[PDB]
Amino acid sequence: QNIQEACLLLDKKQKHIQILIKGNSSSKSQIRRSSVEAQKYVQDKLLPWPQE
Amino acid sequence: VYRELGSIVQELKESGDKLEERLTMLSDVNLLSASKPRSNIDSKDLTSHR
Repeated sequence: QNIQEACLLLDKKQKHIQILIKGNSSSKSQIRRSSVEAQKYVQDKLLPWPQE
Repeated sequence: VYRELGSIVQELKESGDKLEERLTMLSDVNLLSASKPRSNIDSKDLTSHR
């Protein structure tokens, strides 16, 4: 039973490792998107004010 | 920063608009000094016509 439980325990640790790996890959893409969004805001909304 | 700059532009714009309105008013021909009386009697001068 212990082996089965611990086999299941290992399965849980592996299923979690899979989720974390997927989660960290998504965060990397989100950071890249946030950097572009901030740059786009400065170019489209702030830089045009000095001329006005 | 965007909100603050926006407020300054609005204040300058309102002041600019009000100035243009006043200049337009002051440039009215009827307010401008003693143009040499008109040689012709104005239609509104009923006394001279009479």
